[PDB]
Amino acid sequence: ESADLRALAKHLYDSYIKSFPLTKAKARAILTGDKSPFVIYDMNSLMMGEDKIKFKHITPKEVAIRIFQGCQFRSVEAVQEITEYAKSIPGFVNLDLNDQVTLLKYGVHEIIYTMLASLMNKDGVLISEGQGFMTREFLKSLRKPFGDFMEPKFEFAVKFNALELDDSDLAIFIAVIILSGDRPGLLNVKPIEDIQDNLLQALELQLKLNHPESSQLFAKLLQKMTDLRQIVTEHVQLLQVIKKTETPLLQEIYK
Amino acid sequence: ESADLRALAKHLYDSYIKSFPLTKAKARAILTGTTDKSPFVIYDMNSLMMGEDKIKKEVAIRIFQGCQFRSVEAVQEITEYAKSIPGFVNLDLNDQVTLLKYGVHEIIYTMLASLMNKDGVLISEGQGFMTREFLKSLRKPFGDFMEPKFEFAVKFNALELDDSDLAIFIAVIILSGDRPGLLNVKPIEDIQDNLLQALELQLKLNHPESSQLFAKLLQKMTDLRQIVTEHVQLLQVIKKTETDMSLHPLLQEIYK
Ligand SMILES: CCN(CC)c1ccc2c(N(C)CCOc3ccc(C[C@@H]4SC(=O)NC4=O)cc3)cc(=O)oc2c1
Repeated sequence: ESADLRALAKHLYDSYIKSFPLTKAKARAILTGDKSPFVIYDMNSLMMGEDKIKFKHITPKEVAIRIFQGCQFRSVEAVQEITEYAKSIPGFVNLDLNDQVTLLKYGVHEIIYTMLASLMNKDGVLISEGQGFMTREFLKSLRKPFGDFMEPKFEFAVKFNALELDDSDLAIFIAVIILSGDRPGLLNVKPIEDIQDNLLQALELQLKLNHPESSQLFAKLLQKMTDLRQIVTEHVQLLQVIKKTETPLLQEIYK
Repeated sequence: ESADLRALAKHLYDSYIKSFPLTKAKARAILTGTTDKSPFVIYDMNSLMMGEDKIKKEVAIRIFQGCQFRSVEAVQEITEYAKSIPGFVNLDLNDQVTLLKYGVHEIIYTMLASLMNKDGVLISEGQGFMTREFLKSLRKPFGDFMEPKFEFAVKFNALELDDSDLAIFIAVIILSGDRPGLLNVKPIEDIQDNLLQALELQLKLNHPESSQLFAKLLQKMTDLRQIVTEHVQLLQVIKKTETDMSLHPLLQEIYK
């Protein structure tokens, strides 16, 4: 029944709103234009912005490093939101406890870069709950190998953002990403796929009603899972390279 | 209109059959095992020597070269099939080249799954069957050349697509708007949109009791890219350890 699928759509939207304080709607208002965010385009802007915004990741040590570490701090925050949001997906909490951990472990990066797109345009990214805008050109300009940390995520955001998904679409797509049966170490795939099948049915009905003239948007969206897993792959490949530049309770909080 | 999409599905299924001599339906009849189509089985170096006589240098290299000559033949069939896709041949010629360059290996591993089960692979048009084990036991670096394709084929094959479903799926793969260097993305995407609509109607009619097959099949495209990626890594190893080992110019140009 449609009524069922719409019920599931609204349920996930309502929970997405409660879990994620900076929404796409909010992020779009801010990026296009009353209270312009503080812009970091250069080093002397950044050094002013630390003294203007009360950044939560700063401690008592070169700039590129401190910016990268700040991205880690936010990702750990975003893991807790996505965790909480996942518990609202019907059937999720009833899975085997290890598979809940396994799906979250392998799902959070995909969802991070998806939701990052909501805060991005060709020109930069909203930081610190949209209090800041860091320009793509000052990110691009950092020392090797941090210089093009974000460049992949920008290219992926620009192409994602062409689909014009809104928050009520992303709520369901994020749910589909968490419930992937192809994650390694899953003990009981069947119920995971049963819930993902229902999430895809809802995602299909939501795209058809919310975007009635965007042909095959469902298919184009699923195609973007490919660009997600590729961004993620080559992100770990930039990490494993950090462990050959980056020359202890902190280390633990992040891993 | 479903009538236009059914027409396009039949068009594509008819070209597929004209273009690929060894279909999935034929490959399955050989594997499940009729008197008239029993293949010769290579499971060790003894049986390899014997088979090299009944079917028609070190073994690892001879096999790898064989897979290469077989990709080169497959590129020719995929090229012929591509020309049959309404609109392909009307695109900018540079984009035709770029769509074949990136699509061909994703199609080769899709269609190689048709010839595979969890024990081995059909070779020489189904006259031979070479066991997963035998291919695993090859000296490094060729030992693990075939495993990732086997792993992908096991999982692809559980969708139980027949040739009519595959003919549309490989059309979707060729008409991919996101290939690097594409001059004119939008005309490819309008072809792909229509192919996607055709695949979606095909899967619901041919597999009515297989929930969200369409979305399961489109996620497989991530598994294909990974096969291609691992393989290029494996080739750059081979080119250093095996300096006496020829590479077919046509695949060298595809790998550039
Ligand atoms: C005397 C040669 N001989 C006996 C020893 C054989 C041996 C085997 C095969 C064979 N096999 C085993 C299937 C393996 O399938 C593959 C594997 C990989 C590719 C991709 C290629 S490899 C590369 O570097 N670049 C590519 O694009 C394509 C197909 C089929 C066949 O038709 O003939 C055969 C002959």
